[PDB]
Amino acid sequence: TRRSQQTIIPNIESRPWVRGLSSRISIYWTIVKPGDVLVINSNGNLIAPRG
Amino acid sequence: TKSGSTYPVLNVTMPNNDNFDKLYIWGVHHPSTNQEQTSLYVQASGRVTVSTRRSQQTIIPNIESRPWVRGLSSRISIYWTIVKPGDVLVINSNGNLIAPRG
Ligand SMILES: *[C@@H]1O[C@H](CO)[C@@H](O)[C@H](O)[C@H]1NC(C)=O
Repeated sequence: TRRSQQTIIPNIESRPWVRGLSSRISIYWTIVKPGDVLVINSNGNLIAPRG
Repeated sequence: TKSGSTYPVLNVTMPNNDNFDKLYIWGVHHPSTNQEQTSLYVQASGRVTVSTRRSQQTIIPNIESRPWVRGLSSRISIYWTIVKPGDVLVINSNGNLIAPRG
């Protein structure tokens, strides 16, 4: 955003099987104030928000 | 450290079947020179990933010429990980691992 950025790099490791999977997903949150803009920049491993 | 000429990608597992929680104290070695990384851990850059079924910790070692403390320009970063009953400990490392003895 125009006030805060969050750069995340995914990790590739053999994690324990949780619910039958060795891969996970890291959820974050970002708050956009009135007037602020949301800029999502990704080249892979993105769990895009619907709204 | 390296054995002969190869440092394998260690992938061990240690389950917690005990009735109480376990605390594992493990560290990560940070060499002072680029030669110290290879003449001890072979690989160009190590990686320690001590993970559980609830939390993972991926550490990348730093190679910098730090001030001489106790006659050494290299340090070791100590970390921690709590394994609850039923949880499993998975240490995944290809170098720069200061493994816990217990
Ligand atoms: C690591 O070891 C665990 C248990 O021995 C196994 O389930 C897993 O597939 C191994 N991962 C790799 C990358 O060897």
